[PDB]
Amino acid sequence: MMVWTPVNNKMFETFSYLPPLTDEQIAAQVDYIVANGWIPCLEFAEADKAYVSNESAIRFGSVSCLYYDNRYWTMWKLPMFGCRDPMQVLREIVACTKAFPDAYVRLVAFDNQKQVQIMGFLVQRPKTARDF
Amino acid sequence: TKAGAGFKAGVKDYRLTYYTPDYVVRDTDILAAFRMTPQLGVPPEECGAAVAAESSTGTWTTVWTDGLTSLDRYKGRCYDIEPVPGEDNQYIAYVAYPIDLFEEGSVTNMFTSIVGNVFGFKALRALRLEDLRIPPAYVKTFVGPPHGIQVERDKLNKYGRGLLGCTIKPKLGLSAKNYGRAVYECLRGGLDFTKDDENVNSQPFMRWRDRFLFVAEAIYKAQAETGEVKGHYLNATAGTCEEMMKRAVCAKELGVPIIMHDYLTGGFTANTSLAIYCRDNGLLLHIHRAMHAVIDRQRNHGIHFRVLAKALRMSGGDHLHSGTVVGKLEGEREVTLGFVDLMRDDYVEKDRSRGIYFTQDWCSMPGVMPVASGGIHVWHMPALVEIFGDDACLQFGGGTLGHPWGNAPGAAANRVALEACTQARNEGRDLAREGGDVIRSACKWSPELAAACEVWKEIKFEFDTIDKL
Amino acid sequence: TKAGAGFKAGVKDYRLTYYTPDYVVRDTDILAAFRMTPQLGVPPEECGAAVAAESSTGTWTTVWTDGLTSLDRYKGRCYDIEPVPGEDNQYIAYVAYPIDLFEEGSVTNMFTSIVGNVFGFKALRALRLEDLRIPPAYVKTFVGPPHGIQVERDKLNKYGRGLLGCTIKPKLGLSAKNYGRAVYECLRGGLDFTKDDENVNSQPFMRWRDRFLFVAEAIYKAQAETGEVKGHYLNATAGTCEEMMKRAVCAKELGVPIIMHDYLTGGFTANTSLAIYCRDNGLLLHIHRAMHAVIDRQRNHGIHFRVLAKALRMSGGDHLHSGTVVGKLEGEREVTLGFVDLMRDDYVEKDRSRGIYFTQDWCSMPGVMPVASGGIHVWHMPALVEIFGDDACLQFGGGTLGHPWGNAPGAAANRVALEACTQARNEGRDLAREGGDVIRSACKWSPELAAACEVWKEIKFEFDTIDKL
Amino acid sequence: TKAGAGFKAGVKDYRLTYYTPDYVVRDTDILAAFRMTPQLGVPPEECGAAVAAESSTGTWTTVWTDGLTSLDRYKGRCYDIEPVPGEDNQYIAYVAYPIDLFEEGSVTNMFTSIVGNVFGFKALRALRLEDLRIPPAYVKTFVGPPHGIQVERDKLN
Amino acid sequence: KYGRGLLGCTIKPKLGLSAKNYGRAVYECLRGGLDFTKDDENVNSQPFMRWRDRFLFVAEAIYKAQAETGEVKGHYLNATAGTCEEMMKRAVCAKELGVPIIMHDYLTGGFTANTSLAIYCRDNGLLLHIHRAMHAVIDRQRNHGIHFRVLAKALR
Amino acid sequence: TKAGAGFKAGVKDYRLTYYTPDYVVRDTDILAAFRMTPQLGVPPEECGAAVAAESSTGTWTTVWTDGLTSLDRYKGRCYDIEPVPGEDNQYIAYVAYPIDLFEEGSVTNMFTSIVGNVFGFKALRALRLEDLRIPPAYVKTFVGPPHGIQVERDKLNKYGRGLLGCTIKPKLGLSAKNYGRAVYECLRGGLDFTKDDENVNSQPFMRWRDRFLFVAEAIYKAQAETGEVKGHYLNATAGTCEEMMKRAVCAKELGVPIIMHDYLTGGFTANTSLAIYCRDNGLLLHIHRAMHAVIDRQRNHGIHFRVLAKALRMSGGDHLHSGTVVGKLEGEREVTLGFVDLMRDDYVEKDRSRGIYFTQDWCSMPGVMPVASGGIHVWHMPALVEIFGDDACLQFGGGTLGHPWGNAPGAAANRVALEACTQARNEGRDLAREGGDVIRSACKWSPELAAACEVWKEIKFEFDTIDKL
Repeated sequence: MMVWTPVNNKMFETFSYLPPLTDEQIAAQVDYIVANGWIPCLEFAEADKAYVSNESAIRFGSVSCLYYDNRYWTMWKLPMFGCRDPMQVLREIVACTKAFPDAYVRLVAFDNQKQVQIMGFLVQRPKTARDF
Repeated sequence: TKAGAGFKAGVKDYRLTYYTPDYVVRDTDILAAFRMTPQLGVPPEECGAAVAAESSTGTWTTVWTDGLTSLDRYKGRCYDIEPVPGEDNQYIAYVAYPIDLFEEGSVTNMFTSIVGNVFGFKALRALRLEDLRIPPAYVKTFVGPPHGIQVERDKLNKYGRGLLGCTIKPKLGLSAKNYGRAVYECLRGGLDFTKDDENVNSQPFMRWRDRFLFVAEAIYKAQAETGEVKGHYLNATAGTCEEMMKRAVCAKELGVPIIMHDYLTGGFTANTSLAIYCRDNGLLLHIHRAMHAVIDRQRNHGIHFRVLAKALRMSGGDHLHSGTVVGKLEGEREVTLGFVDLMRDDYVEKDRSRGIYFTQDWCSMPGVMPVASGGIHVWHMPALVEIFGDDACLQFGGGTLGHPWGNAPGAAANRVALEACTQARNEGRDLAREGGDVIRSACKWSPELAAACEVWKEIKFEFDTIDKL
Repeated sequence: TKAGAGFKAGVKDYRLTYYTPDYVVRDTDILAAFRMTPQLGVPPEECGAAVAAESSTGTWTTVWTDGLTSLDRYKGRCYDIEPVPGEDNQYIAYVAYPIDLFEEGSVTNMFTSIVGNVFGFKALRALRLEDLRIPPAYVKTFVGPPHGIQVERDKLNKYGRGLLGCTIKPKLGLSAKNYGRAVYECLRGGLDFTKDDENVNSQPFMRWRDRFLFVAEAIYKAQAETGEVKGHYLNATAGTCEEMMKRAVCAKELGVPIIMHDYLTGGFTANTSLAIYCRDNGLLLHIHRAMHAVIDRQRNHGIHFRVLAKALRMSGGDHLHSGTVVGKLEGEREVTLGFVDLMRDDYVEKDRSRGIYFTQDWCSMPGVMPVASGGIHVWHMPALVEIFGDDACLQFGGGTLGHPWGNAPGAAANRVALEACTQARNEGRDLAREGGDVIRSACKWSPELAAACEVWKEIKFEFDTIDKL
Repeated sequence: TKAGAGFKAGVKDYRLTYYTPDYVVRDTDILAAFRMTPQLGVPPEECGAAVAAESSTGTWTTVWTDGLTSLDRYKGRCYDIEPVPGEDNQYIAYVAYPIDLFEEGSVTNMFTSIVGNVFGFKALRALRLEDLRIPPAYVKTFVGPPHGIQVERDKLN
Repeated sequence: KYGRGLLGCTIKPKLGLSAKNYGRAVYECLRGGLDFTKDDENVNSQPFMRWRDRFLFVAEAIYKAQAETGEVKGHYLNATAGTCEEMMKRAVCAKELGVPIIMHDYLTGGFTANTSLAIYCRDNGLLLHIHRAMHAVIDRQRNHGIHFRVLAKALR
Repeated sequence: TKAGAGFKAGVKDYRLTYYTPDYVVRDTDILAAFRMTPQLGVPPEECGAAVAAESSTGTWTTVWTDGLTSLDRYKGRCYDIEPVPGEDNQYIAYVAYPIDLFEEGSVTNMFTSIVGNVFGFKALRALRLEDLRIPPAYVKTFVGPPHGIQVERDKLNKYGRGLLGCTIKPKLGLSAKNYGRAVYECLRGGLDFTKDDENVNSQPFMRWRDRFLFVAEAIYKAQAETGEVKGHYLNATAGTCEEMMKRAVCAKELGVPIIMHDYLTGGFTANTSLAIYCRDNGLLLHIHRAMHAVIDRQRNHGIHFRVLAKALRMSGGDHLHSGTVVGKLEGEREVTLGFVDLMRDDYVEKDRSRGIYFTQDWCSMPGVMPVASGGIHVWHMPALVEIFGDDACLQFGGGTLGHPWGNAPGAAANRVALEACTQARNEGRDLAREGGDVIRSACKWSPELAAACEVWKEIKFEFDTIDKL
């Protein structure tokens, strides 16, 4: 003990250092997160657009200057305003998953008191690379 | 008198000149609440009034020349005072000052007037500051946090669980490539943010400039090779303001995200100027704090935590340091939770059960984020998460640099424990009682956490409740 | 070890790793002497060693990665410690640090290392700093007084008696033409130097800039019409360092004589940068001091007068404030005389009867001049002159602006009393017993002093001997 | 709502969203008093509410995306209004804004928000500004007179 | 790009929109079809949100809202301020990144402010969009003040 | 006298006023050891005392006006002196000065006082400087190396064998593209660092600016195409300080790694200011040295190697020049090894067998790296490695630009010999006798080294031992 290094695949942020969560675990945690007053949104990102970059610094004269790139996620049609049904979210995750094999799909939510967004579970795509 | 009074020689009774227990405050008035014990023989209203008189006007013999200034509505006023139940000679004094007496948002003038002049008197045995009313027109001429919690959440590009880190030790003198190796491995292992200490910044042989260049190589790859957003809090300490400005400007060239400074152990106006600069250059600013057994713990005899939290937020900072739990800073429920509430939240009235005697009106005041550090890891994560939630910015001192499998499995174990605790918290578990079994289950296959829990099998402390000043 | 130790997990006993009662110091070593009371159940050698360990290296779990740093001669060492006869749990701890651990002349790094980290611990009940050994290579990377006593004596163009003044009051809000009138009349009446308080400088309508223009108009004639060299100590206070620099630079344009600042109530590095600026611009710099009940008076629990005098002179100042006799700052014989001795003089060894535990080697360190202020006048001039001689810089607060015939006869009476005491002192009189009759003899025809001695006929106070904190 | 409202497609009546005749001001609130005559066919409470709505949020079709911002205590409010006893279609409107809506001590932002946006509308025949409540925290972040009357008296000698 | 009108949208709600929801709205509408979007006066700066950080979220969004679409597009920042020092600070920090076209209500603030900026814009080779406001108390003054043709001549 | 002595008209003997052989030095005192021969009829205590008197106070006839200054502990003192064994008229003088006499870290004041005034005297036949005691507080107000050996090892990113290079010749006039080709080829062949000479830098037609652009074009591929860290020492010489600063600042924009300057053949304060700038901009600085027959070789009449090494390090440099073996600079065992020890090392007390008469207090004094150049190659690599180890920075003059197969096989032969010697050193070989057979063993298949050993078949030289001044 102990060889530590992500082999062939990388650590895609929060909840990637633990074994993957199932849809039942995700739905139970969503139902709790909804109960606690957070508002979910379903979002997705291309594989080279979900992994942090600074290449765009080439266009700009003052860098690093807190600037970042390739961490922005695109929203799947609607945020969960009004209806909070987790099976609608699960069908939308499947529809998103069917639409993009090369892009990652993730859930995020916000606390409207300070209007702050939480980036949650789980980084997933049909072509998901090596398990740790 | 509004000016032009021919006062007879001597000193008039302070209870006949600076005491008004029927006073009606203005929205522009500055108020201060103090806990005091007079020397034996002096009436407490004579003492309270004398404190109000000396911090407003001052005298050692008054004649017609004291009639030259406009006194009327412009002089300080002592309001009704009360006894303290814990000690018979202790009283709470309440003093009002108008806006007319102070320069607008002037921190050394306010500090010298309110604390400097007041906390001196030889006929006063002990005096403790309990609260302050800062009117809106002085709050907004102050600047507050440059990039507070509702800014910092969108600026750091990540959030939804606590922010995981570690304090880099030994404090003495670690070589730049071995420091580069340790920082790289713990960030690549799963820490979000790492932190420097004062001696880690600069040493006789080694300049901050070159330590920073090893940080620059390390931070580029400690994002680039991991995908996840991470960084490192540079601590940036210095002897002169020219050196402070040089340290600022050379790191402006690289424009790194969040740094910290201990600058507010250096001086109040140094930190205020930096916060203005940080606002101007769009930074994020972490504020250090120390001197806990000579400032923060001034029992019945000076500074207290709630006034410290108000004073710290009324200079400003985006992150602010904050209990070590054990060792050198606070860890108590009746100390920390008020202190954090006064930093996190806006628009909330005064309450004597929370030791708040005054409300400073609120609305549009940024929040500021506590940074704890964090002397015990794995078994005290349940209580820490249940008490503080998604506050902190937890910079470990035992974790990471205490794991005999090295910095990456150390950081990975701390990261695994945070994610496992956050999964338990996401399921709504009864965390104080479930958390030991959550850790035992997590240890089945994270081997790194199993090693963390064999290595740290003697630490079980939670928090104490009652202040230990 | 110089590095390469494969330590097992845990925290090693500090008495076996940071305690060396056989150690002999180098000329480059920094030493500190502290008075301490541990929490009950804590060994004092564990506490002393733990303080030395935490200010050097620090640990909450040590493994092989703490073996990366070079420990050897580079780490802090706790020397042999002694009991105090004042209490059964009070001890004096002695801790040595090499030059290697701290950045060269770095005041926030030294302050944070020595005071910030150390004075926190929850297993420590109270800790007081008793002395410091500052080695010559850190004394000269410090800057000290820019224009201290051997410079200031030739720069002020006068000397041979004390320097006579007054503190301008009321503190509140005096309009510029009535302030101009009061300052002109008391300087033309006999005072050498007048002083502002923090609020006097700048108020909501009246800017420091316009107050300064009324000072310029008054000061030109308050030397020109009196022949004698005089001036006014401006105070100069500010909320931000940009405001401090603006205050400096606009008064560089008129290049005014001596000013003062509460900058060193603001912060150490602000004052250090200013002292360098004062060294650069050929100024003279007076240093203000306040917070006496929460800094200076910290009994067994923090800062003390001798360490304060060493710390104040190791940032620097040419004049420095100092006892009010009665009221807000000290007046005790066993407090003031040590404090002044550590400011005035050079090349002198340590003595336990004077509370000195360490000698900082001396030769070429300029002196710094105490400024007293001065709540009682006429009858206490004999004792003040007999105790302090031609030290001070005596700024009255009862005298001058307490005389019912106005600022000029007030100042004249204080000037007549200063010259009369100095003539008695020049005649080699038994001043402590003769001085009352010398003052009575003077009153025959100065009417101004006769009125001063009827108005102030009850103030006969001298000094108390033994400290009152 | 503090954010997250799934509004129906269209425009919702301003009198049910930006007009509150029982509102209680804060010490940090910015208020403006206006004398107005609506175009014929427009209710004066619709006009007051529309002025508060256009100076606060604005719309020309609202859907769920207007739910993205934190409306709650952060939006402008039209308080109770009164008739002018000199002309039948003239009214005095009272509009409150929280401190949250404007940049601190910013003269072109305050000017454009209060006068620029407001004094345009094709449904307004005439609109006159009658008074302003400037809260102390905006009065002191305004810079005001540099050397006013109590300074100028001593300065001119 | 030219051969048809320039397609855009005015960003609302005017109140106070948080930076990631603003970033999402701007990215999506530019990537969907728009050429240029515009901010209002309150969208530029708010107590909690600095123009400086709103600009940095615009920079991340605008780079990809050209790069991921393949078509030249941008966003009109509205630039508004309380003092001329604040106006110049707002100018100079966006000169560092030399972004394509912005707008200002500077000419609701003052005539000489806009004249000085137009010279600065000429010098730094930019492009300058000019705001207009106050239509009932300027433009609509029937027989008793300013009119549209004189306004167009004065503006040009 | 502390001041105020009315000395009688005339000259009092220096042996009765400036000679104190019982004196005990302070820790802050500056001490100097000199080897001297007086003119006939001048006592050596008169000469020592007169030197101390003229470097301290000076007189041509003393009267009461010399009484106007404070003399007491403030004047220079001549300590006990000893005979030189080599010559009947030679003596070693020891002279002490207090800290009070010289401005803090003032190099032209100290240089002019100690060397400038002293090394003039008509009645002194010859005077040679033998050692200096620089007290720690003057060592730390001096600036020393900008990026010393303990910084430079981690900054260059490569270490574990000597640093291989070559000195670029012909000095005349070589066109920039043929220079670019030669530099590229020798770096691609295996050199670590190349060096320019004074004429190579700038010529009437060819500007340093355009020579620098060919260095930039070459250097990008001379790292990029080889995968190994390498560079080129620009020499950067100039006629005015404005030109020196222009040469610095234009190459700061592209921030090239390591350069050198003969700035310290130009002027001491020019090099000191540049080293401060180099420290500020985080560079690395190589220092050139020349003038060996008129400075370094000054037999009994001036400068000597150990004082030169102390003086060079007390301005500072990161690398510093050092024997050519043959030709222009030293190659001797009793010259180089002391000189190198005084540059590399710290914390070592005085020994008369090593010519050390005075210890400057050590602890935190940056090291500085010897640069040899290096006229003879292949057969003298064993002896060089055996004498010096992994000091140097060996810049060849015969190697590379002496190989008739061109710059890449020249550099490759030197690189193969460096690695072969380092492998022999790693195997623990008896290198002085084994190295010849190691070179023969290497030659089987490196053809480049076989050609190197046919080309340089007559040079078998080691080093001479004794100083041949």
